[PDB]
Amino acid sequence: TTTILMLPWLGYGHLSAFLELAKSLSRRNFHIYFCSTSVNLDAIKPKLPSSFSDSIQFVELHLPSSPEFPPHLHTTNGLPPTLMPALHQAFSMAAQHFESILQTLAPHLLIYDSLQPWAPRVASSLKIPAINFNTTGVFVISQGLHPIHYPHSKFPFSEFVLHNHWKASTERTRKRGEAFLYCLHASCSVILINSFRELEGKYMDYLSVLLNKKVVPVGPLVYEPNQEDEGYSSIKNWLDKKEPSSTVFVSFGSEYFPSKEEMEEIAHGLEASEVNFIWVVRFPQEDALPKGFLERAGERGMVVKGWAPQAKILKHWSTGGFVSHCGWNSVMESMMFGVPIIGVPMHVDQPFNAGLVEEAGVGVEAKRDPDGKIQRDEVAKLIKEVVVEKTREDVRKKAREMSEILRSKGEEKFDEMVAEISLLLKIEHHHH
Amino acid sequence: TTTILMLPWLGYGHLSAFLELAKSLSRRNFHIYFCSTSVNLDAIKPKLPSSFSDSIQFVELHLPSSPEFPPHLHTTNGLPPTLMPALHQAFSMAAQHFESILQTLAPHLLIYDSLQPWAPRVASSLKIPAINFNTTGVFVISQGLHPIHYPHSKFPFSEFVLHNHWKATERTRKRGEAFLYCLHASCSVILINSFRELEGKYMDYLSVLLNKKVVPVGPLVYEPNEDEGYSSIKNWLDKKEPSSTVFVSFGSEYFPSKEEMEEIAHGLEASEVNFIWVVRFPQGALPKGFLERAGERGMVVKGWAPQAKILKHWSTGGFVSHCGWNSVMESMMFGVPIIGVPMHVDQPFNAGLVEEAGVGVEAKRDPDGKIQRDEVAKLIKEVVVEKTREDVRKKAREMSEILRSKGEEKFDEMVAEISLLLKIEHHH
Ligand SMILES: O=c1ccn([C@@H]2O[C@H](COP(=O)(O)OP(=O)(O)O)[C@@H](O)[C@H]2O)c(=O)[nH]1
Ligand SMILES: O=c1ccn([C@@H]2O[C@H](COP(=O)(O)OP(=O)(O)O)[C@@H](O)[C@H]2O)c(=O)[nH]1
Repeated sequence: TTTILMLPWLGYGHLSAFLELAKSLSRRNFHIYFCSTSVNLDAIKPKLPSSFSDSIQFVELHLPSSPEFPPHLHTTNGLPPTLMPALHQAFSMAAQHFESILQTLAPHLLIYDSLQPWAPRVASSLKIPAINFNTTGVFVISQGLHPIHYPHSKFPFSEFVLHNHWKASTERTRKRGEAFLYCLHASCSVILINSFRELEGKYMDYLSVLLNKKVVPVGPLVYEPNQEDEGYSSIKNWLDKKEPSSTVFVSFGSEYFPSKEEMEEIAHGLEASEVNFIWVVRFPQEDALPKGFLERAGERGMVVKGWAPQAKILKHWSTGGFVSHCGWNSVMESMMFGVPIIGVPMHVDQPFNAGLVEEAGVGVEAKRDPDGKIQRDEVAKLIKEVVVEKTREDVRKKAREMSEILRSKGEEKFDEMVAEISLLLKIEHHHH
Repeated sequence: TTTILMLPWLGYGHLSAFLELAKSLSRRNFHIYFCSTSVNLDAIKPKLPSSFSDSIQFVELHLPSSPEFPPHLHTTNGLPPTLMPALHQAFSMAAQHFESILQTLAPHLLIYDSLQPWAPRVASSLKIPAINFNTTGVFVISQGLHPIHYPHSKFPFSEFVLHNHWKATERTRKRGEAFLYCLHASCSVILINSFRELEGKYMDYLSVLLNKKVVPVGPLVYEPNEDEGYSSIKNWLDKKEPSSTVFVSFGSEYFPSKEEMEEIAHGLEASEVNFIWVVRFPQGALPKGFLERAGERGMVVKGWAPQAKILKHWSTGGFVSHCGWNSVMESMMFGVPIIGVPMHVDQPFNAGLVEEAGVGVEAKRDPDGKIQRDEVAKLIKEVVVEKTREDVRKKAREMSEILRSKGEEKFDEMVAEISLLLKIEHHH
């Protein structure tokens, strides 16, 4: 009877994190209007069981469309990188439809993602409380805000150094302005963040000071797969043949297409390691591999095209490593399932995520050269040490300990969020 | 706000399972009146975080008391077996106070344990829906109800055979309960503290046996955060090698005989395993040189121990248990193989369940029904000291992984059933 409209950013990782939060809120008696573009809603629907049909309603947000930019392309998932400016521009023009949705549905609360300036603002003009759910980690945000207040001083609690490659406009201009966003309401005085104290507790305390905001951990939000084959049955038979802890899963996410040069280094490092591997290779919605590489690999390697059951593969006992771009959800999934990460970060928050994995001791990062390039030798050495020869038992011990901590978490994970939301509603009700 | 009054039986294990269910219900916006005797309410209160103070309220049930049978004895936890007659009798006399509580609180729903026949009768008189929560396993009940309808036919899905020792007032009441009638939505469904991976077939059979919907809510395992008592135990365990130590406990309601204790002690000593043994005495023992010989390998804790914390310690590789249900659930959740030494009541069935599942082993009693030191020593060496029963250790890890993987969906079926029955019975 208390309704919440949830608005993820367009992007599969954001959609997944919001959906898991939606399920918890639905179980706690909130009615959820889960709002996204049709293609994203369709992509995420397999993960919502029929049990939620009454409580979580999928609500379509309409973006401007054209015959060459139809609604199927209204997502970052597999989007050609050049079409990305159109996606932000079309999303920029979806505010009027969003306003119509809010006026009609009249939700008691809005939970919104961090790439929609208009979303809280539209909610505000209709006197609807709104709260920010940040689907990614704490470490990156605190590192972003720390220079503002301390241009000369050292970042506390970490020895991480950003590589010069990442250290080196319209979105950047937008992000900087967002650092100085004001708050005169209860709803904007707290944020929900998809992390947990055993990994980021010090950073969460620091972030709250930097923001003057309550920081509520609600994570990690890891989707647990069930018993349609998206190729698992074929893959499960292949994995069953392998030795325990002998295989690496290779993925670079739902939004990034590695360069021909980058994938050459990844493939050569994979071949030199002599590891088993399942590599998901994607093309905008082999010809990108070194010649003879898949033949030289033979049955040691399997390439899955387009999409793979990532969570299921990570849970298989043959999997001993995750060569990953270190997108937050993949990092959270690997930690939940106890698979050590061999980090190959690409852009955005991923280098920060790789550093976090490295200090925690659960995984390792393949360092780039001074010119910012992937190194096949570094890729080969880490897979040999972590997976093939298992000379990094410290990393494997830390990963298992971390998994046990994460598995140990129960429904208390959401208690602080529930208490804050109830306060939010009671306060804003009086001031309308 | 929908209000539920929960009435566990007076055993600590029943209190623990009810409290975990109460937390699940509280998080789903039900107000909980948690009702039991003062001694029991005080006993479990440390496991209830302060955040639940608003949503879970402890409501005292008064049993008749005398100077020699004071309220601190109104529990089966540590009770002298010679006072069980008095405990059951006083419990029966508390029915009038229960009615006064229900009349005042007027809960929307009563969740009652399967040991209090007056509780559903008081509830029916006050027009309060009441649903049965069974804290223990499915297997024992289906095993109890199968001969009624199928004499001359063996139990359909198990190769378990009860030992003669166990085949050799309460039973009279229990037998009548098998035929109790249901004419209401509240009695048409029962919540049980189990999970289909271990008892799925038995649940389906029990549903037919009872003509009732069986809703699994388990396993309900308390995950821990004396408080300083662990500090001494943790230091000792930290010196041990990984998976080198057995925890030994026989529960809150049974005191093994001197002969039983000696067989267990000699089995431990011969095995040469590291061990933590909780030895307790009734409210208000070992071979002569046992501890001296054991030395650093052996530690005895008196009265009560932090079972869950010890079981999660990496040094712990085995649990010698009496096989009470909650202890079995905890061992499976934490991946510790059970070395079963069942004593009485439902424990033999639970031990048989553990063995067939493959997560643990059962120490067999001799033809006269006695504990055998040789059997105890053999199993511990096979499972803990010399890990030759790797099939058992593998199955235990798999089971813990299954249990740890379970999430909030565990309670969806219960919540739907409660919603339905309340709406149905409201109309009448
Ligand atoms: O072949 C694939 C690729 C990705 N994923 C899932 O898609 C999400 C990716 O989110 P993440 O934050 O890891 O990275 P992003 O795509 O946002 O860069 C994760 O849940 C992955 O498990 C998947 O199931 N199969
Ligand atoms: O020294 C002890 C003995 C028991 N327990 C707890 O008490 C419960 C035992 O319940 P069970 O159903 O296994 O046996 P019962 O006492 O009912 O026979 C479990 O939570 C144990 O972890 C404990 O904490 N410390």
